[PDB]
Amino acid sequence: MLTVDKFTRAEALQRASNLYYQVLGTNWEDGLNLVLDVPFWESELEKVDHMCEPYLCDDEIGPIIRNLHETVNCMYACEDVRDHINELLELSSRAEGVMGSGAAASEEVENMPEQCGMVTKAYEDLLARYPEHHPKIEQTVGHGLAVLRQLEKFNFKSSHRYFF
Amino acid sequence: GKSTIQGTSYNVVKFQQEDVSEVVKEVPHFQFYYIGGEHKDNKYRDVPLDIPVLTEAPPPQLKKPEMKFSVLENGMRIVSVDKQGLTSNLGLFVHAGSRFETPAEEGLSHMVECVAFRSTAHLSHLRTIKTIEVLGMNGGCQAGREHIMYNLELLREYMPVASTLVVGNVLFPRLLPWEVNACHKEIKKAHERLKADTDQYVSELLHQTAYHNNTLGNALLANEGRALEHFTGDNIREFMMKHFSAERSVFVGINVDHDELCKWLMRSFAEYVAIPNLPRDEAKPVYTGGYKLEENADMPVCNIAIGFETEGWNSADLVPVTVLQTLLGGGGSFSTGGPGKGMHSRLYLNVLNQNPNVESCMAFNTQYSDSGLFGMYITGFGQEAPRLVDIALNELRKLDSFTPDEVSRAKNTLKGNIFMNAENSKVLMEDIGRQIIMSGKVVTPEEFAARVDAVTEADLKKVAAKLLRKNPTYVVYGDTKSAPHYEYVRTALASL
Amino acid sequence: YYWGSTVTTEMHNVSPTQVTRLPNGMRVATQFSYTDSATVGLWIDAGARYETKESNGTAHFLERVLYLGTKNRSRDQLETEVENLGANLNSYTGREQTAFYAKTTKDGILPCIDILADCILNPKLDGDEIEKERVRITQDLQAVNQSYEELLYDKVHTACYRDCSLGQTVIGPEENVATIKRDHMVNYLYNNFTADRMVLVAVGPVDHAQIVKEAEKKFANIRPTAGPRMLEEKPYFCASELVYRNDDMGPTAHIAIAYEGVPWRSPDYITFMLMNAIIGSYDKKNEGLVPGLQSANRITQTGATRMDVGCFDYYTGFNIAYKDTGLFGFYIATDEVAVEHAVGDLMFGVTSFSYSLTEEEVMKAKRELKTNFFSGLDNTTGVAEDIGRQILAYGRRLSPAEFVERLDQIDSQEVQRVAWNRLHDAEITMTGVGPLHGLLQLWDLRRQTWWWRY
Amino acid sequence: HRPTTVKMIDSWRTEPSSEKPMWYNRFDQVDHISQHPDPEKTEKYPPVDDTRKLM
Amino acid sequence: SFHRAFARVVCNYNKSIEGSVPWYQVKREKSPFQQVWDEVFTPIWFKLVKGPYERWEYNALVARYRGMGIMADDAMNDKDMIVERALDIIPEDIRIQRYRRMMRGAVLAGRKLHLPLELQNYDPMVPYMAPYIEEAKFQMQEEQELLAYHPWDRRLYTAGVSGFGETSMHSTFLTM
Amino acid sequence: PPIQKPLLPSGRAVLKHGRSMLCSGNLSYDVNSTIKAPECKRGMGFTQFKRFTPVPIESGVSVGNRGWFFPGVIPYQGH
Amino acid sequence: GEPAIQSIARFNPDNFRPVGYAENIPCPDTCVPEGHLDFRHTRLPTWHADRRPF
Ligand SMILES: CCCCCCCCCCCCCCCCCC(=O)OC[C@H](COP(=O)([O-])OCC(O)COP(=O)([O-])OC[C@@H](COC(=O)CCCCCCCCCCCCCCCCC)OC(=O)CCCCCCCCCCCCCCCCC)OC(=O)CCCCCCCCCCCCCCCCC
Ligand SMILES: CCCCCCCCCCCCCCCCCC(=O)OC[C@H](COP(=O)([O-])OCC(O)COP(=O)([O-])OC[C@@H](COC(=O)CCCCCCCCCCCCCCCCC)OC(=O)CCCCCCCCCCCCCCCCC)OC(=O)CCCCCCCCCCCCCCCCC
Ligand SMILES: CCCCCCCCCCCCCCCCCC(=O)OC[C@H](COP(=O)([O-])OCC(O)COP(=O)([O-])OC[C@@H](COC(=O)CCCCCCCCCCCCCCCCC)OC(=O)CCCCCCCCCCCCCCCCC)OC(=O)CCCCCCCCCCCCCCCCC
Ligand SMILES: CCCCCCCCCCCCCCCCCC(=O)OC[C@H](COP(=O)([O-])OCC(O)COP(=O)([O-])OC[C@@H](COC(=O)CCCCCCCCCCCCCCCCC)OC(=O)CCCCCCCCCCCCCCCCC)OC(=O)CCCCCCCCCCCCCCCCC
Ligand SMILES: CCCCCCCCCCCCCCCCCC(=O)OC[C@H](COP(=O)([O-])OCC[N+](C)(C)C)OC(=O)CCCCCCCCCCCCCCCCC
Ligand SMILES: CCCCCCCCCCCCCCCCCC(=O)OC[C@H](COP(=O)([O-])OCC[N+](C)(C)C)OC(=O)CCCCCCCCCCCCCCCCC
Ligand SMILES: COC1=C(OC)C(=O)C(C/C=C(\C)CC/C=C(\C)CC/C=C(\C)CC/C=C(\C)CC/C=C(\C)CC/C=C(\C)CC/C=C(\C)CCC=C(C)C)=C(C)C1=O
Repeated sequence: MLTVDKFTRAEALQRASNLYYQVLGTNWEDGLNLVLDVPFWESELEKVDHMCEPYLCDDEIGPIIRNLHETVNCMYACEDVRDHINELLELSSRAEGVMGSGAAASEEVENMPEQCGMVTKAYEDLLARYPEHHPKIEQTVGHGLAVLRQLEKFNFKSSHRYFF
Repeated sequence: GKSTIQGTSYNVVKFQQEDVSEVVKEVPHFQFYYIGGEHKDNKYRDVPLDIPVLTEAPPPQLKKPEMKFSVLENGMRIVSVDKQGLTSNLGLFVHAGSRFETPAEEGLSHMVECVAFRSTAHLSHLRTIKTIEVLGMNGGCQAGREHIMYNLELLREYMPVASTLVVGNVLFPRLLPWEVNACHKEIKKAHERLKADTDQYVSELLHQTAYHNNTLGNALLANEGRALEHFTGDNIREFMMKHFSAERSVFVGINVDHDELCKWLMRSFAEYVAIPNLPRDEAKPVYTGGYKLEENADMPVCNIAIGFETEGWNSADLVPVTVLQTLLGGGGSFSTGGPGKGMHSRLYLNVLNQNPNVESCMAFNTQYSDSGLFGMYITGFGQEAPRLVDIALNELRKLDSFTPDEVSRAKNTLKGNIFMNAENSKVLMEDIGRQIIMSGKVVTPEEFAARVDAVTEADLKKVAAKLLRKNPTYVVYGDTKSAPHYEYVRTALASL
Repeated sequence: YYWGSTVTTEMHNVSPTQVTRLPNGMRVATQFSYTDSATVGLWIDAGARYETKESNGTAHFLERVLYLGTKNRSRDQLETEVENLGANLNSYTGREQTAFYAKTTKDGILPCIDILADCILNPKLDGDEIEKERVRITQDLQAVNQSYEELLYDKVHTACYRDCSLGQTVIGPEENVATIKRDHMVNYLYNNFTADRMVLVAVGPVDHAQIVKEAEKKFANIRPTAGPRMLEEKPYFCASELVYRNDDMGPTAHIAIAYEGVPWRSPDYITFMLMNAIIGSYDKKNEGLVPGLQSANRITQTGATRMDVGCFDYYTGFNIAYKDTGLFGFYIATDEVAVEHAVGDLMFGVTSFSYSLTEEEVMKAKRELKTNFFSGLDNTTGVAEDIGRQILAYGRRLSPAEFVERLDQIDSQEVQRVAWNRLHDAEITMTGVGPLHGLLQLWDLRRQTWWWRY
Repeated sequence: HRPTTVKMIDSWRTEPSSEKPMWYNRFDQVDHISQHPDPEKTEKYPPVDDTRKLM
Repeated sequence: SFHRAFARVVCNYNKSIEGSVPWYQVKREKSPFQQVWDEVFTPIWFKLVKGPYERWEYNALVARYRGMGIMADDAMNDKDMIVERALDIIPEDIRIQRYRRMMRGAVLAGRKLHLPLELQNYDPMVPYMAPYIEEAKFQMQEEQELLAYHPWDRRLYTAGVSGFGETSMHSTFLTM
Repeated sequence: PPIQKPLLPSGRAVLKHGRSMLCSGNLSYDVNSTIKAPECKRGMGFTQFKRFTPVPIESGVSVGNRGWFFPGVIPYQGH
Repeated sequence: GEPAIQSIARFNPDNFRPVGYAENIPCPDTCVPEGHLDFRHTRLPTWHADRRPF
């Protein structure tokens, strides 16, 4: 990164830890939270990586960096899958028509079960890929599947744990 | 096996006529110009190296390497081994070294090396060397006493290009007058390189003295005086027509698929005629012994070598004499070797540990097709020369008997050296090419290990006795003002 | 610009490196190869950096005396046993890493593990051996007995890292060498040679399970761990000059110029490897197939033309990485009167990375970087060094395929971004030996890191 | 050499020499340069007395 | 960034014309309009203007060469780089006579004399330099392509050379 | 990953004249070997600076001659 | 059927000379053809007077 600022390791540790908890504590389910904050996270994350570069082997800063990077990886992955689910739900809503009356109802999704099969497969991949972020995955993608399950009857492993 | 050549069976590769359009599809893809491009940010710019980034790697396919032998219809033999490494080592060996020169042809073998990778029928000098450079390949040519080698080291995906460039040196080189005249510079550089390596320079003095003015005594390097008269494209072409032929050439490839290597080599000779094979005068070396005292005013140290003739690589004494070299071993003060690095060889125990004035003592052993040299090389300060020779002579008189422990240690160290030297690919390439040129056969490292285990003390005594009956060759280099005379050495060894 | 992927099917056809952590914390890494010879050793995280100022030089002393007898064996018995196996015990000690390995035949793999374990765990640091080695080390310590490349390598660290232990030399100061005793070495063994810092690397016709079983048996009594290393700030790079002006050592002058580099695990490390390859190396006495006047390397080509004679008798780039810092620069050996042209040309070349680097030069450099790296992995000892050094540096071994994948992403634009951020208008350190009237002040050379043009 | 330039380009209107030689394209080829005739020892054309009789 | 878009356009275009046959190597038939022009203008123009003018100039040139006793290829100036590179490689026997002819010509021209008519019966348009001019052009084209395909950056006004490309020291006014 | 070889490849034959893989000793530590591991008298690391070309440096030897001068002739102002 | 090395050797540029080179190219023996004035005609008689004073 192009910068002339200098930070001590104590300052670098504080910045990295603050960003790590800011991302993990944020509610990823609300789309607007990621839209508004991600631009701020990226700017900070660029600074944190630059100042923490000499401490990637440090016994304290090192683990924080690995968790921070892993959390950002999971945030983008969960957002992408849940973003697709939102599109499917929005398509279903518009197919209802005006006032849910069908007055100007649009064309329905003809391959809804296929989409449900595709989304659930992606959901399983997240769980295997990010074993330490299940609470966040269930918050965004797991809850999204439950909403879809109301529209269409499909089977996924955790369906019974969502009262289905 | 479809053809047996000089004791080895090869698979015959048939020439095939292929349209140039079809082959062009198979040439490796590369560019010299990058006129524009599609911009793409480094996706791993924020990923530390400790985090793996590659996923879904195909499972590896491991095969035990095996040496395979093939031959073209023009008579060029192809030997390759695929160790599944990522860098190839292509080598072209031609049975035309300095030993085949007549006195009027002095230095022509070295001249051929100097004009290597110059203009060919289908490529310019500049285009050849820029292609080698852009593709990240290294290599060169080296002319020896019995063979001349062209070698390239490259990423294996570019093998089709490299094989073509090497072959062009012997298929259709344009020995243009002005290009050849630009190679006169290399003669002075070659002398400087040789004289810098004191061990090699003394080795050349040995061979010139050991074989007086005949095959193995011909100077390796051309002189820069009267030899330049025939340093001409026409003279070089006449020399190549005498000796360079597909029947005397072997192509060696390490870490290359054999079928691909054979296919591309076949396509290179498909529509062209190689130099025809003609009989040549092949005379056995004449060993005379003798001595030479070469002063080097700058050096204060004295390098002494005493050598004896050996029957050579094709004899049954190859392994016993090699075991004798490891038993005596040697070493030097310069280095401080740890365990297993010759600290208990006979020369190290009997010379270096007991004579603080000895700077270094070693046993050398050069092997060629039908002759070789074995002896001791000892160095020290100039004024010490009379004592250095006495030490060397005393060791030569102790080769009458060997203890069982020494024989076993020598055999085990030799086997370790064989296996450890083999794992180097450039070494394996040069070993295979030299063996086929010398003998027409390849003895694998494991087969040499079996021979080493069969060497007994009786064999060592017999081989040593034969060596000591030859007229010694006595070379002194550096500060020679105190060395003993040749007759002193001969009388000392006359008793044996 | 992106020109495609250079990964091939052959890159995937390599035996996997299996790494397991023993209960004590020692990592055991092995790769099978179809060879009749093997290399087994212990790559330990230790070195001069982790020594204190008073004890500097103990690690080097220990390395030299470790193989000179053990409690169970003797120097003659140990040397005899290794020779009977047809093997050779080797070792080295650096600022941050140390290794004790044996090149052996197939039958000697397990016997060599025993010998190496005995030397590391039960060293018999006899006083007589120590005193003889003190004489040898003292002679080695003399500058007259060191090469000029070795001197400059140490002086680059002394000048660049004045505030931290990386500035210490491995051999140590003569005052410490004079005073080191068995107790110093015994303490260093206890504190630094612990299981958590050791990796047992076996390359050859080896089975991972068998090596692991032998390792657990022979290294059972090793100290499991030592206290965590002190937490320290980023090593401060001091822009300084340390020049030994000697007009009584002949015509050649030796100069080394350094920039602050990057640590091993930096995302930019591979970019710095490529920049090191672009700088390349040249020798007037080994020009290669392409002459300097027609070289693709821009630094080499412009240099060869200077004054119709050439201003570089020898030069090489260097890229040195440590856990939290690195050094990037070039080393020159050139005629006295040529030094101003030589340093000016090699600095103009590094500054060009920030402004005008062609795709052609990058792509050539990628191929010659890959050739150097892959050819180094040809023999077992080359593989073993790679496994051990990488696991210590990264905690894992990067595959050839992964290295190529990451290198594919790096292009002229990426080199330009990294150079603009880190090397453009950057601070430099200059070090030298020999006749250096032509060498200018540090500030004058530090102004060549940026251009008025563009 | 001093700053210098050659017109080594790909014209849009003029063909290269390989395509259309501008010289009289009849040469004699030998195997070695020594096989060429020697002009000094070679008889030239018979001298003329009138400028209108020149070849 | 617009430069990135421009770079992609250049790359795609050039990739789409690789291996194109040069205009001169195409078998081209004249259009029905150029054929008419060649049928009418060209014959009359050759008969009345081009033919006579160019014969008049050519015959004068042959006479000038014969008066100096030189060949046409002698007249080439070695300030042209192709000529200089060709002259490096010409064989000695050709070189000796070329020098002698050129020296005689300058003496004749300087003293305002002409070669005796006894020595003028030769064809001055024999192309003896052609093999070497073609070799020199090949050598120069290889160097142009493999070594001069980009405007290179070098340190300026150092070692007697401007750094803008020339290779001889003190060969410009600003390098005195 | 670490680089274990100099940036300038040797390009020469590893084996010396007349010496084979069998009779060359151990190329890992033999004095005459061209690929022997250097001894770390002062420690590991300096091989990154080291010049592996065995020929000693000849200061000021010309490599920038394009054929414009004969050996021993001193150019004057480049001409 | 010629060895490629021999075939490419013939096409050396030194092996091509224009038809009629030996019968046309002038071979001057002097830069002063017969009939032209030179020092042998302008030398003054040996009995001449000193020309330095004038
Ligand atoms: C309301 C009004 C508004 C007006 C707005 C006007 C805006 C104008 C914007 C202009 C912007 C600037 C342009 C500058 C370009 C610079 C290019 C350059 O330097 O390139 C060097 C570059 C160097 O290349 P190189 O590789 O180093 O060398 C190439 C080799 O030499 C060999 O290359 P090769 O073998 O591949 O050949 C390529 C070929 C390619 O050639 C072409 O394609 C060019 C063709 C040009 C044809 C022009 C014909 C004009 C005819 C007008 C007819 C009017 C009819 C009216 C009818 C009325 C009916 C009622 O070239 C040739 O054959 C030779 C070219 C010779 C060029 C000579 C240059 C002279 C310039 C000055 C001339 C005028 C001054 C005297 C008169 C002034 C007073 C009147 O040259 C080239 O590549 C060739 C380019 C040649 C360009 C010439 C253009 C001339 C245009 C004249 C316009 C006249 C207008 C008249 C109007 C009349 C109306 C009634
Ligand atoms: C025929 C087929 C069809 C044809 C279709 C043609 C298609 C093209 C036309 C359409 C073009 C659309 C352009 C879209 C632009 C997008 C804009 C945008 O979103 O921004 C992203 C865009 C790119 O962002 P990025 O992705 O980060 O890339 C950065 C690079 O700039 C990226 O650039 P680069 O790296 O690629 O480098 C090239 C760079 C730079 O390229 C150049 O500058 C080309 C230079 C070539 C040499 C020119 C020599 C001079 C020639 C003069 C000729 C005069 C002839 C007159 C003839 C008269 C008689 C007829 O180009 C640009 O910066 C793009 C320019 C975009 C348009 C805005 C500027 C246009 C010129 C306006 C001039 C107005 C003059 C008024 C005069 C009034 C007189 C009274 O932002 C910019 O950089 C654009 C602005 C550039 C600076 C313009 C000047 C700004 C002035 C601000 C004044 C502030 C005053 C404050 C006062 C405060 C007092 C308290
Ligand atoms: C209605 C309103 C309208 C408004 C419109 C507004 C329009 C605004 C227009 C703005 C100006 C546009 C000018 C465009 C020109 C394009 C020419 C072209 O096609 O060039 C291709 C051409 C390439 O030709 P080539 O045949 O392919 O290869 C060339 C070589 O043979 C072999 O090439 P090579 O690549 O193999 O050789 C390597 C070497 C080749 O190097 C060269 O070619 C350099 C040649 C020597 C340059 C130095 C000459 C000596 C000094 C002359 C000045 C003396 C007095 C100065 C002080 C006076 C104080 C009272 O290349 C390099 O070194 C690459 C990097 C070069 C840049 C280095 C930067 C540091 C030095 C700074 C000076 C150079 C800056 C770039 C050029 C600027 C052009 C204007 O390149 C050049 O022309 C090179 C530049 C030479 C001209 C420099 C002129 C400087 C300004 C003088 C005052 C002018 C006043 C007159 C009016 C000005 C306005 C028009
Ligand atoms: C429709 C409207 C049209 C309008 C038309 C007008 C258009 C406007 C533009 C006109 C001007 C164009 C300028 C072109 C610049 C070219 C730059 C360049 O490439 O230079 C290198 C280039 C050499 O090429 P190269 O060899 O390839 O370069 C490689 C080497 O590195 C090169 O290096 P090199 O060393 O070999 O060559 C360098 C060369 C470059 O120089 C030149 O060749 C001359 C260039 C500049 C020309 C003069 C410009 C004058 C205009 C500005 C002044 C206007 C004042 C107005 C005031 C009004 C007030 C009311 O020589 C020098 O540098 C000599 C420097 C000598 C300085 C001596 C100073 C005195 C001693 C020191 C100080 C005093 C002592 C200390 C005292 C202390 C007291 C205590 O130069 C040339 O070859 C060209 C020279 C110029 C030829 C004529 C150009 C004609 C332009 C066409 C239009 C003409 C229209 C008709 C005009 C009629 C007027 C009455
Ligand atoms: C309406 C029509 C408008 C037409 C506009 C036309 C404008 C034409 C303007 C021409 C200006 C030319 C400037 C060239 C500068 C020198 C060449 C150069 O860049 O050299 C690179 C070279 C090469 O640099 P380098 O990049 O190799 O640097 C290597 C390392 N260092 C930086 C340490 C040298 O620079 C030099 O070596 C020269 C010294 C620096 C010169 C800096 C600029 C001088 C500015 C003068 C001050 C007074 C200005 C007053 C103006 C007032 C406003 C009117
Ligand atoms: C109803 C009647 C309709 C008539 C239509 C008009 C027809 C006229 C066509 C001829 C003139 C225009 C094309 C000239 C081509 C040669 C120039 C060229 O290629 O340059 C070489 C070089 C390009 O070289 P290069 O780098 O491509 O290399 C090619 C090199 N050779 C030729 C050797 C193969 O040009 C340049 O360097 C840049 C030129 C920039 C653009 C210049 C201006 C172009 C014209 C703009 C319009 C102005 C006139 C009209 C305005 C209104 C008038 C009232
Ligand atoms: C789609 O379902 C819905 C949601 O999702 C469930 C919502 O969340 C929400 C909550 C959202 C909000 C509060 C956001 C703000 C919403 C607003 C402002 C309302 C948006 C909805 C609308 C404006 C309704 C869309 C427009 C219409 C239905 C048109 C209304 C006019 C109508 C029906 C008149 C047309 C009548 C005809 C064409 C008949 C013509 C008669 C003849 C020709 C007879 C002629 C006779 C003779 C004699 C000649 C709503 C309101 C919703 O409807």
